[PDB]
Amino acid sequence: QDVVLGLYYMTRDCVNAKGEGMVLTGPKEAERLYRSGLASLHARVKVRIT
Amino acid sequence: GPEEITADIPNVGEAALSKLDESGIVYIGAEVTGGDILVGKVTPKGETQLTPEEKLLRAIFGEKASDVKDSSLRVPNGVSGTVIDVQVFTRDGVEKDKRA
Amino acid sequence: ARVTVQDAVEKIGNRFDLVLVAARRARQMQVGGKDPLVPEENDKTTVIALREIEEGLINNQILDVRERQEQQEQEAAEL
Amino acid sequence: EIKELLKLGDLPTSGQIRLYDGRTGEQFERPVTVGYMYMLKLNHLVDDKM
Amino acid sequence: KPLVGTGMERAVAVDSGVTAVAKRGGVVQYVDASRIVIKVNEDEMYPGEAGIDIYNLTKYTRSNQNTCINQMPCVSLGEPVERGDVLADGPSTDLGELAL
Amino acid sequence: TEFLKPRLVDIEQVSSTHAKVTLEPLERGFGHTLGNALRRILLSSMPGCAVTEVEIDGVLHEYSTKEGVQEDILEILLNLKGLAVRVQGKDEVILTLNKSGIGPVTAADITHDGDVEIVKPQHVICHLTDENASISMRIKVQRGRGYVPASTRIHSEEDERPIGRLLVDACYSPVERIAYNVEAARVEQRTDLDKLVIEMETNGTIDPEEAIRRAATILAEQLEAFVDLRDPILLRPVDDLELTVRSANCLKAEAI
Amino acid sequence: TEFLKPRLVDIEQVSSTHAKVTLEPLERGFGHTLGNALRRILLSSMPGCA
Amino acid sequence: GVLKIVKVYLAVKRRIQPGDKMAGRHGNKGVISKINPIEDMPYDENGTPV
Amino acid sequence: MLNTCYRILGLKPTVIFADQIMYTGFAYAARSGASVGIDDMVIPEKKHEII
Repeated sequence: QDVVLGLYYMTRDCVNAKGEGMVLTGPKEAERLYRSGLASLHARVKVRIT
Repeated sequence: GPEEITADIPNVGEAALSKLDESGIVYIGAEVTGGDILVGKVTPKGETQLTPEEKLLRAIFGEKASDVKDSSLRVPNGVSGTVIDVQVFTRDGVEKDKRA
Repeated sequence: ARVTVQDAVEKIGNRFDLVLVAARRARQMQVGGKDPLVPEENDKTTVIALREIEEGLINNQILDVRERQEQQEQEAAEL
Repeated sequence: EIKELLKLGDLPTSGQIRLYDGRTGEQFERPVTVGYMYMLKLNHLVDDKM
Repeated sequence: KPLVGTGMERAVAVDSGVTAVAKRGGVVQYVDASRIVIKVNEDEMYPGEAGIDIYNLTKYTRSNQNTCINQMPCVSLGEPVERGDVLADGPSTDLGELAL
Repeated sequence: TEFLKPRLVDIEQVSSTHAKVTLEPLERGFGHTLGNALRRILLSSMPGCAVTEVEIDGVLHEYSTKEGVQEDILEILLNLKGLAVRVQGKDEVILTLNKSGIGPVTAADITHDGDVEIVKPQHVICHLTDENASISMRIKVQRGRGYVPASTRIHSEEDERPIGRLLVDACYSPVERIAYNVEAARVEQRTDLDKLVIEMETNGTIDPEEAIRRAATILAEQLEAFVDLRDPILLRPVDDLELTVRSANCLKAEAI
Repeated sequence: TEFLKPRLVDIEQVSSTHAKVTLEPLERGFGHTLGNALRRILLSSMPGCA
Repeated sequence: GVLKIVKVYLAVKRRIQPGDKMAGRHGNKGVISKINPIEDMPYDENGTPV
Repeated sequence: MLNTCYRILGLKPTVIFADQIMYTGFAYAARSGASVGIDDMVIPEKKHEII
């Protein structure tokens, strides 16, 4: 019940949050953007993944 | 034989008697912990049947076991309290102790 | 070994035969005084005898080969 | 009548204020319901159960 | 006390008999931690006796469930007390309101 | 590099318990770093004085009463927790309170020492209601930090205290409440600088400059693990050699 | 003032750019004080070229 | 047969604890899971923690 | 998601992945702040006219 709420909140989508459309060189700087407040949690970006 | 409420308890230290009074009942106001003695009481024993080895240990150091057996009321473990009251009831004709 | 015994149940084949082997090996390091083949790593005997099995050092035949061959040296020094 | 009594004490009428995290100092994303509930202590204590 | 109540806290506490309500109206004369002495008004005084009501509060006493019963006075020295007023709080009352 | 150092600029005293402290100039992101780190040290790691043991005469335990005293002893022992006492010279003083006559017993009845300063001298301790009644107590004030309950104290100290020494839980920490904000102060080139306004509500006993000076010393020294640091046979008795009994009358005669 | 200053007990180095640092024992309420005040500086104020 | 009885009254003082059951008036019971320090609890913009 | 891990990867990467889900679900449910007020229980405006 509480693990699913933090998962549903984190993997959600917002139309107008913050940092829309910026491009990221991996998942390790998607956490640098969230922790320093530069991006929102649910916000559509482009990530290079592997 | 009749059991008696005494402070003279066999095979116990002098710090275990540091909370009881001369009659063998704890002081009103004492701060007791688990295992501590509240009321010192003993029963008279029968005759003990010695083992072959324990017949030698008494015959080397010399400590005899008398007709006195410890059954004193102790604080139940896990409880740490403070004695606030003591009530002593006595049968008619039986002599009262110094705290009664 | 410690967290999971999943890697050990393929080297023996059964969940029920793993217990009857690893309790025979850990009996020897408890009361027999035999030496463990792996590093001890401050582990109990049940975790060592499970760790010995998953690195292929203990089987049901190896516990039968070494115990039968240990008697046949005692069956020589007496007679 | 509850939301008129919250205006008399200069509190938000939604009943939800903005809370900050105590360990990281960060602000929570959504406002949190804060108030005064009357709590009881029942007679099932862990000193008696263990 | 509860901040959000229901109006029925004052009728549970007085009717449980665990408080100490005043039988006759009058003026408080001497308050202790264990005794309340109220001097009765002249119009409520029957013409034979001295007209002094004295209340003795039950101090730290065991309940049935091994809890504490303790009555504390909630009036001060020299104030008027009407009939039915609350003089001593019970174990779980607060100025005559039930406070669980 | 292009860093900058802060400074203590303004200490506004609102009351005897409330204060405001401004720290400026800070760079961007350093207002919340020094703001939240100094909120956790001031709420948990500050020293202060508190009542530890109380000894009233004619009283054996805390569940008893007294003739003439309106409150129970469990209510007197919980009023002495809120006693605000600032001790200057020593680490442990023993006070004494003596009062006779009808009226409230306050903190202004304690026989004062030269270096012991009571902050709130109108703190109500007791209430005497009878004329012949007199209270007398010896209050022991210590100095520590944090919060130490009395159930630790009996389990630690095995020494026999006499019956009549009532123990109090000690909450030494003087700080009661603290909040902070990060505004922007004006600097003509560096417009991106910040300020830090730390509120501080407490009892007495602590200068609000000495609190932030001591909180920023506990923090600076906990970063020292980060910057610089990355014949046995001699004393035995004589009967352990199986000697001859003719020598047992010989060795003991010389007091060997 | 008898605070427990820790021992830098471990530097577990996985690669030439990865690390795990263990630091014990600390007073309670000082794992989040020193841990967060170092994380906010390593993310936002470390000088370097780009 | 009884010669004398001694009744001793103790007085214990129990504080709350992780495991002690607490409840409210609306049927919302529960047990305490942790006793958290003050500086880790969430606080509002005035500084008063929950 | 836990069942896809068990069928492709085994038992040992499932127990580790089921704990780290519980560490990440507990951490970001506290970063959000989720409550229930009396404004979250909404009413349709047309409730009186349907009755």
